[PDB]
Amino acid sequence: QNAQALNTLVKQLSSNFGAISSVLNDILSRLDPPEAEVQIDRLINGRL
Amino acid sequence: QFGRDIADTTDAVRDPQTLEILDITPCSFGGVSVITPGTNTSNQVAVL
Ligand SMILES: *[C@@H]1O[C@H](CO)[C@@H](O)[C@H](O)[C@H]1NC(C)=O
Repeated sequence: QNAQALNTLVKQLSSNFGAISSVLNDILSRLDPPEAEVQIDRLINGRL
Repeated sequence: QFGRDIADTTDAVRDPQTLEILDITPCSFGGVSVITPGTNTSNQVAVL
C-alpha cells in the first residue's frame, strides 16, 4: 500500500490538467508571461 | 538512445558523438537539522 501510494504520487507529475504542457520550461520558452502564468497556476493547483 | 526507470524517469543516455552509455544521477539534496540544548545552558549548535 505504501509503495502504491508513492507510485501514484510520482506518476501524477506527467499530467497537464488541461494546460498546454507538463514541462515548465516549455511554457516559459513557448508562451508570453501573461498566459504562461495562467498555465503555471493550473499546474500548481493540480499538484497541490 | 535513452533509458528509463521503473517510474519512467530518465536514467541513461548514449553520448551523441562517442556512443557510450552515461548513467544519470540526480543532484544531491536533503533536509538540514540542527541539534541544540536549552539556550539557558549554552549557545553552541551542531548541524546534521
Ligand atoms: C530560561 O531563562 C529565561 C530567561 O530569559 C527564563 O524566563 C526561563 O524561565 C528559563 N527557563 C528555565 C527552564 O529555567
